[PDB]
Parts: sequence; structure tokens; C-alpha cells
Amino acid sequence: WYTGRLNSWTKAVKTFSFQAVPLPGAFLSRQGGLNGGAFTATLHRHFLMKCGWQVQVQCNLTQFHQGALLVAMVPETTLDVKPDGKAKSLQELNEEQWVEMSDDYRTGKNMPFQSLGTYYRPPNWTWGPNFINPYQVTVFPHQILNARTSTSVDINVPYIGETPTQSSETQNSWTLLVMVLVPLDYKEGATTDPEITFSVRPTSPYFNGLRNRYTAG
Amino acid sequence: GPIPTAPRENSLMFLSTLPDDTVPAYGNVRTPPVNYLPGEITDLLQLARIPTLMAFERVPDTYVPYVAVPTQFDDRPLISFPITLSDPVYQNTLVGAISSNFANYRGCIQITLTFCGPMMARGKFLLSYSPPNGTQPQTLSEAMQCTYSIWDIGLNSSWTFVVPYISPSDYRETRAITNSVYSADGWFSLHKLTKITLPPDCPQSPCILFFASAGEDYTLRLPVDCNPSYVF
Amino acid sequence: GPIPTAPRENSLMFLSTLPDDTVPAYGNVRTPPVNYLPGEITDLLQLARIPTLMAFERVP
Amino acid sequence: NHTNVKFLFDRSRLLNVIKVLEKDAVFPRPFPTQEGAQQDDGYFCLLTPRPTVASRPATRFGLYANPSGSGVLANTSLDFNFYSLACFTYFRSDLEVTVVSLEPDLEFAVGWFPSGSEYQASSFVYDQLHVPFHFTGRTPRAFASKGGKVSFVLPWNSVSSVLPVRWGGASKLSSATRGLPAHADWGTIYAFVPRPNEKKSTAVKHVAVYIRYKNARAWCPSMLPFRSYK
Amino acid sequence: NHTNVKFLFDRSRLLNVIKVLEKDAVFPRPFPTQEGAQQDDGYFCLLTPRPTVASRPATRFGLYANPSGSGVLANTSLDFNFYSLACFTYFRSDLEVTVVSLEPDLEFAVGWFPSGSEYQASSFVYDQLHVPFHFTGRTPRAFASKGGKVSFVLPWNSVSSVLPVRWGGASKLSSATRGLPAHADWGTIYAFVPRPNEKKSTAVKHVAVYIRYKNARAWCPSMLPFRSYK
Amino acid sequence: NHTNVKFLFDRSRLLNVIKVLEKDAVFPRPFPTQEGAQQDDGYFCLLTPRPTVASRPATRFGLYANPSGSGVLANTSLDFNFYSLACFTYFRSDLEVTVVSLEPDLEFAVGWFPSGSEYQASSFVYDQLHVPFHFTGRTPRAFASKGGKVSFVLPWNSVSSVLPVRWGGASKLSSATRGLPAHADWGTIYAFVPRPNEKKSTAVKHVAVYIRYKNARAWCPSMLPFRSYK
Repeated sequence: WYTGRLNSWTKAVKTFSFQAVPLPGAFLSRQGGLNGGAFTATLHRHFLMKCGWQVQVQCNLTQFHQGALLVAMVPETTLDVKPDGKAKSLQELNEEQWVEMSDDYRTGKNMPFQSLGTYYRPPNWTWGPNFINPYQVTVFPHQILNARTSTSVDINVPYIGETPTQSSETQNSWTLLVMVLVPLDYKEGATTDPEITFSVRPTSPYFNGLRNRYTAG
Repeated sequence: GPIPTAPRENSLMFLSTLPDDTVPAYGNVRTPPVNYLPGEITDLLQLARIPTLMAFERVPDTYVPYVAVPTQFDDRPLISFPITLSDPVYQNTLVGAISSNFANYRGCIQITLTFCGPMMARGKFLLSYSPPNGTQPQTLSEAMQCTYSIWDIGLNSSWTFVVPYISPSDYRETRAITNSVYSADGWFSLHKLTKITLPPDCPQSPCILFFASAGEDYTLRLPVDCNPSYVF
Repeated sequence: GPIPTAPRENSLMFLSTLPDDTVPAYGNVRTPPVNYLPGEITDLLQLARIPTLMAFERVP
Repeated sequence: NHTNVKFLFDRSRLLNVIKVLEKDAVFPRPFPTQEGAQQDDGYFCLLTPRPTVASRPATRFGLYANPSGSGVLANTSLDFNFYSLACFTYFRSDLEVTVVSLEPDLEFAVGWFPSGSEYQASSFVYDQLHVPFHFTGRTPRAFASKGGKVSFVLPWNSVSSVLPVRWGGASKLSSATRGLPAHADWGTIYAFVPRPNEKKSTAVKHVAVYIRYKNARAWCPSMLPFRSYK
Repeated sequence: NHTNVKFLFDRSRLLNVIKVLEKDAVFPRPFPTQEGAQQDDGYFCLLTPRPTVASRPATRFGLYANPSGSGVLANTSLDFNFYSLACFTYFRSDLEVTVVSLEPDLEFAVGWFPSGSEYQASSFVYDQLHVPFHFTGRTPRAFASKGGKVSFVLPWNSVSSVLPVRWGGASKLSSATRGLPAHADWGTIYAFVPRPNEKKSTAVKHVAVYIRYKNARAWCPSMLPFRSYK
Repeated sequence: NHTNVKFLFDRSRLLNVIKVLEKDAVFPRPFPTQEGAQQDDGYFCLLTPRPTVASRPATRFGLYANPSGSGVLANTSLDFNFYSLACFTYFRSDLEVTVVSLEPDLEFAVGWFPSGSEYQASSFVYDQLHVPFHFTGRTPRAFASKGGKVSFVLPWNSVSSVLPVRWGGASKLSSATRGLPAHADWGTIYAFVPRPNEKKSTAVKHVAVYIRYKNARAWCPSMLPFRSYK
């Protein structure tokens, strides 16, 4: 059981804003101060993996709090990278504190791409296949987080993939995201800006291969 | 014997929806079994059944999937709309999107509501449906004559609602080029029955959400080609 | 009855890998038996199994 | 029964328009590409619903809404109908191809190869006549009379188990762009005239392409594209 | 057995003549219509025995016995044979369509959609060539060689149970004209040439239309048209 | 099952391109040949995968990489695909032939004879019109309409039990070249126009040839061609 800390909810957060934890990729950066300690390194000495997942969330509001949060498991997402094609840094995470909605994400416009070069004219990018539909997020496995009854999160997604197994350093078919349904509000005096904590558990893994610790290209 | 050639009336033609097959090109192929993938899909009804969240333009470009109960009181309904899939309110729901790719539909429409507010507050709500007439009803008195139901705040938090399928035909127009009897089916509205309770030191302006889904008898027909506008 | 001519969608075409046969030209032929030749081959796997020697460019 | 995925995905739709070959020609080269190359464009097309640019796989879709400029323009395509139709993380089916001329009273043939291969270049010389080698090979070549019509069905030909509608991994350890698949296609198609290169003509010819899916299946539902409130 | 309605209503008859499309074009707009619009006429036709004007349903039949005047002329049609044939308040049957060219050695294709839908407008641009989207879609598109011949059978496609020969109600609460039906048709038909709009030509082309009823049935006998004693 | 020799050797491939006959003509004569002869070249072709020169069997393959020079050029051919495909000292199968024009809207017929025979020369004169005798004979003659397409299957027609891929004997006691086979072929093919020689035209016509093996078998595996490390 690995546990991690996310950024704390504030009333300043707009609606449809979000943040996500792409498993198992977040482990490499120890996202949210998480260190599995065993699996994290075991992946390095292997190449192919096939395992499930099991997650959880927590956020303590109080009698005089109100708000709504959306949590769901969206597969095959690619929102954990900057438009150029580089993953964000810890400084960038601490700065943003949240992912705000934008037409770019709504349209899949600014997802990473290869520059054509000097041979071609500059095309006008208009759309992409990894758009984000804010309203229809509820279709995938999900739950609500209401300040009056938000207890915790629970989910268990079976394995998925274009092939029975994939490479660890590249595979990304499952991802956890949280969305702010109703902006947080409350009377002063009770718990202010409650923290959000996440837990992750793999299930029935099968590590494959053997070699020395993976070396950067 | 020799080919008793019987010439065909209109051969040497290309047809878009010809059902029969054609000549194989590179037969004798083998494929990797795909039984390991779960979550198989059979028909679009599987996705059409799962509910989703509608939205409305912000009260005086940001649509909102929630509504908050106001402190002010009036006899008019707080939120209402026509039951017509072409309306913007359904313009992003899964049911609306799927229906947009068909000539006509058939079956009931299912609606769900959810509350999000304080602890020690209570109230009452009235749900109603009104078939088409000269103009949309305005007063709760006029609405009361139509079909309605009572939803208590405190009994439960989601008093599911379904609009019965009523029409003088077997189907109805998915899109309405011109207003017609078979296209529009009146409106649906919600009315605040009584003033809600404001307990000590609790926040104000509770929040309510609405969800839509296709009924068990929902069915489409006559597929068509899509509008490619969304690319722009 | 008369030919109930059902025109075909894309006849009058030439295709490289059409499996079916064609009209015989000079049928009624006889051939010398070839059973006396040994070492028949069935599939390329027979040759693929027999080992061989690799090589490398001479070291400077 | 109209809602059935099979009953829905069994009709022909246009894909792209391409010119007619008249010589061996050079194949396009990967990106980024510098100027001065002899690679020519608008002759080869890949069979794939996903967006593509200059006959190669792509991630972001573009359009030349601005006509003026300098440099070489590029081709693009995307199955509007398929994408708007429904939601499915995974998909597999046999791809059926059909071609019809777009010029008055033309005759030609078509050539194809599956994924993983590449265009065969170079040409022979017969009795002082030069002919590209792509005329003959291991793979099918089709022939039709004047006017023209071509039809056949290709079997599944990619190593991957299925076709991912919205993928998010990477293909290689170094420099691989995230989310860009590898072999989500049925190969490449091209057209040519059975005449020697010595008799090339200036007038250009153009031809359209239509495809159809047979025996479709899907998994893991997904979302649908957004539409504005403007 | 000649008196049987089925044995009577099973033969082809001419319906109307229409031009050949060469661009996206604007669809006609409802009445009354003001001047200056870009809507063009004589390209789309609705499948209906009842009288129609300018490709739209109508109540009163008209004819341009006076050629001179100013403004835009309109198309009209009515199945003389069907109306004179017999009396039936209600009717239903599958409609069979067939088309033949009216010009020397022409080739083309035809396009159709059922009731309730409408023409799809706009066009794409491929490699600097503009093509309307109506080429591809969810509905059938037919292709024939030079000379030309098109045939197929359409199933019943209207919400109403039957087709009313002489109806007297109204369709909508406000401004609806009494007696004018709503969807007594099998859709709309149109013809076009598989060439880019950039290569449009001035010479006009014209084509006729023939229809045939299959498996007809009737109810509630009625009266027959009067004929003068002049 | 792809590895099966039968499943591999059952597809059509191009062989050679030849001109169209317009007269009786003289057949090529054996080597060495002195100048001044009337024998013409580029009209007759032998059906054989092995290398050939000037429509006759050969041992060493050549190519005219140097265009300039003086004298008469020659034809050559070799089944690149077959030789690279696999290894088999011996082989036998029925040979299937197919021909397609390489000129605009042409009509013609084809003529063939098996091994051991030779071209029939001379011509008759009908009502002051001269026609070669090769029009009629004991062996098949094929006829096709304009555009053109010819197809049929020839049975095995050589005395030798099988076809030797790499032979090393000799055929005759005196002067016979070692390794040069005798009748490893299916005969000779030629094309001609059904018009009198009196109406000969200057413009040349050219035609391609495609062949296909049916029911192939092999024996005594062998080696494969070397490829450089350059």
C-alpha cells in the first residue's frame, strides 16, 4: 500500500479544474511524496509488467462545509505531459496546484506532437483525438465527493491494454483524476482547506524479464 | 451447355450499401486471440443507459451542470425546459449525442436529480410535466393541473423522474427543422413547494444537480451521416 | 429460362492473387513419372532448420 | 437492431483523394525533414482512421485554412464519421477498399503492400524502355478496364491485438512521442499507369478512395467530442 | 384479375426531370421567401405523388401557362396517372426509384436521404481541390458507368401509418395551413458528377426520373376527378 | 502454412515486354551470327525462368549498363523473385500465361507453340492481299476485344522429367557448352495484329507478359545468392 499527498482544496479553485495521478508512471517521480520502495525498484530491473490497481481518496469537511468533487478512472489519458512533450516538474506542480480547464484540453489541441521541419508549410492545428469532455466524465467508473457525505474513494479496475503486456517505462493505460464539481464553501472556524490524500494498490502482478538496473538513454 | 447469358438490367454499377461481400485478397491468415480484453460492447444502448450530467448557460460563455436553490420566492418554476433533444441542454449528453445520429427515436426519457447543501436544512419540492399547448405554463397553480409528483427534502436525495412516452404516432422526429406535433412534446418543470429551513451558522445557497438517461424502451432508427462541424 | 443476367459489381478486372483457376488450353497430356527422385521438399522450414555458419568483418 | 455495432459499421465512406503515379519516385522521409530532398508527396496514402500528415502517422490534426505562404503543403485526413459515431477504446475489423476514377474515361491499376514493409524503388530498362520494378512483386496487383472500378477485402495485418482509438503510451525508450501508436493501419495504397516512364505526360490525374469496415468489434466505452454553444 | 389493386399499381411511370449538381449549393428555404437569397432551384426533388412546388410540399397545383413575367420560376408535379386511377383515402407501399440520363453519353452518380433529414452543406479542400461533403455520408451513394442506369428499392420511411390521399387536418397549433400533410414522402433525390467544383462547366445537364409502386394497399374509397362537358 | 512451397509459388509476376508482329519476319539464328542477316529481334520470347539472350537459352546473364556503342542490342531476362525465393535443384509445374496491352485502346491476338517446334514462315496472297500462314495452324490461337486480356494454362510440355535449377552436364558430344540445358522451357509466345501486311504502320506497339506457377514441387535443396557487405 503506497500513499501520497495531493494539493489542498481551496475555495479559490474554479469548477471543472482537476489533477491526476498516472499510475504506475507517478512512481518514477514519487508523485505526491510516495515511495513504494519495493515495486518502484523492481520495475527497473524488469521490462514487462501486467498488474491491476486499487485506489482510495480522503477529504474531511465539516458540518458547515459544502461542495462537490468528481473522481473517476479514465484510461488511455495523456494529460500528465506539457504541450511541448515533457512531463511537468515539481516546481510546476507546486505552482499550478491544479489543472484548469482550457479550450486546448477541451479540443485535444495542444497535446504533444512532432514538428514537421523546414520542408513543410506550418499547418494550423485544430483538433486531436485526446480531447476532454468535462460533462461526460461520469461514464467511466467514478464516484462523487459531497461535503455532507464524502467519506472516501474506492475503485478496482481490471487490467487493460493494446497487448497482454507492455513495457513498464512507457505503458500508460490507467489514470486517476479528481474534478471540482461545486466550488468549496464553508463558514470560518471549522477545518479550512482540507487536504486530499490518495492510496494505491496493485493486484495480481507478473513481472517479466531480468537485467541490471535500467540506464537512461 | 454454353453460358445462357441473361443480361442483368443495371449491372456495372457501384452502390454504397450493397450488403454482399467481395473477393478475398490475401486469405489464409491467422490472428492473435483477443479474449483477454474485458468490457465488450454489443449495442450503443449500453452507453445510452449510463446517466450523465446536463448543463445550462450561467445566469446573468460558461455553462453550468448545477443549480442552486435561491432564497427569493416566486410562483414561477425555478428551472424548466422543453423535452426536445435538439435543445442545447442535451447538446452534450450521451443520449443526445447518440440520438443526433438517427432519424427518429422511440421510448421514454429518464431524469434524475441530486441535492448538495447543508445539514440541518429541510424543504419540499414539486415535479411536474406539461404536454404542449398554446404556451408554456407559468404559475404553479396552472402546472398543478398537469401531471405532477411530490419530492421531499429529507426523505431521500434523488427522487428519480421519468417522462412518459406520449405521441400520436409510432416515433418522433429526432431533430426539428420546423416545429411540429411529432417533434416537440411540451415541457418539464420543477417548483419550490415551501420555504426551506435555514439552521444556525450553516452555509447558504444549497446546490442541486440533474442527470438524464434513456429509458429501458428507448430506441433509435434510420441511421444518417453526422455533421462534421465539431472539427471546427 | 433466359439468362437472368445479374451484372457483377466490378467484373472485367485483372487481379494478381486471384485463387481460382482458368480455362485449360492443351489438355489430355501425359507426363513421365518422377517418383525416382529422392529428397522431396515440403516447406522452407526443412532448410531453415539445418544450421549454417555466420561471419564477422575482420578486426582491424 | 439498428443500434448493433455490426449493423452500424458496415457501409462505405470516402477517405482521401490521390494522384496517379508515373515513375519510380522517392518515398517521403521521416520528420523533421530538411529541404532539397527529392521525396514527392500526394501519391502514397496509409489506411488508417486516425489523423495522418504527409502519408505518415500523426498525433495532432491540422488544416491549411491560410492558403498563402511559402514551402511545401501536406495532406491530412481523419474519419469524421467514425469518430463521431461512437466510443470504443479498442477496435478491430477487416478493412475493405474500393477506388473510382475522378477523370474522364481513364484506365489504370492499383498497388498495395501491408504494414511494416516499404515502397520498392528503382527501375529496369527493357529494349531502351524504363519501367519501375513496382509493376511486379510478391503482393497483389489489380487491373481494370477503362472507366475503372476496383474492389477487394484485406485481412487484418497488424501485430497489435486491436486498434486503439485513444492511446497514451509510448513506442520506444528514447525520443518516442507519447500517445503516438506504431502500426494502427492496414498498409499503404497507390495507383499507377501501365505505361513506360519515357511517355510521361504533364496533365495530372486524380483519384478518390472509399473504405468499408467488416465484422467490427469494440471494448471499453469512452467519451465523445465536444460541440460549442456558439 | 386485372382489377386487383396490386396487379394495377406495379408499373413504372415518369415523375420529373432535374439538372445535375456541380457544387455544394444552398437548399431552398420555406415560404414566403424574400429576394437576394443564394438558394438555387431545380436540383432537389421530393418523392411524393401529391402536388409540390419548388421541391416542397404544397396544397394547390399551379402551372406557368403565361411565359412572360419577372421573378423566379418554380417546379411542379403531380401523378396524373395515379390520381386518375382510383379512389382511396389511405395508401401505403414501398417506392422504387429509377433514373436515366437525358444527355449524350453521360456518367454520374445519385444521392438520396429519407424524410426528416436535410441536405448536408459545406465542402472540404484536398490538395487545393474543393469537394462537397455530400460525396460521403451515412446513406447510400450509387455509381454507374457511362450511359447510365440506376435502380433500387426504398423501404417505407415515414412516421405516419399510411399516406393520406385527401387529408383535411392541420399539422401545428399556430399558422398551420389546413389540409397540408407533414411527411407524405419517401425523401429527396439528387444527382451530381464526381468531379471537383474547380472544374465546373457552363453547359447544363438534365435527367429524368421514373418511379414504381410495390405491394400497394388502400382503404376507405373516395370520389374521382370531374371532367367537363365542353 | 505460409512456408508451403505450393502456397508460395501460386502468384503472377511480370516476365518481359515484347513488340507486336506485323509480318512473317525471319526467326533469330543461332550463335555466333554474322552481319547482314534479315533476322529480326524483339518479337519472340521463350518461357523460361533461367537467363536468356535474344530469345534463346543462355548461361551467363548480361546487361547493357553502357548505352553507347555500335551493333545490335539484345534482350535478356531472369526471374529475380523465383531465384531469390528458395533453393531447389529440381522443379516442375504447369505454367500459366497472361498478357495485357501497354498502348491506348489496342486489340490483337496471341500465338504460341511448344518446345521442339519452330516458327512457321512464308505467307499466302488472297485477292492481292498478303497474309502470313501463322494465322492458322494446329495450335491454339486466341482472340480478344479492344483493351485486351488473355489468359489460359499450358500443360507440361518438355521431355525432361523436371526443370533443373542449376545444371552442370552437357547436351551433345561435340562443342556442347557445359551446364547449358536443352529444353527447360514451356515454348515460345508471340503477338500479332489481324491485319494484312499491306497495311503495315510505322508506329511501334509494345506489350507486357505475366506468368504464374501452378502445382509446384521441388527436390534436393541448394544454396542462395550472395549479397555484398558494401
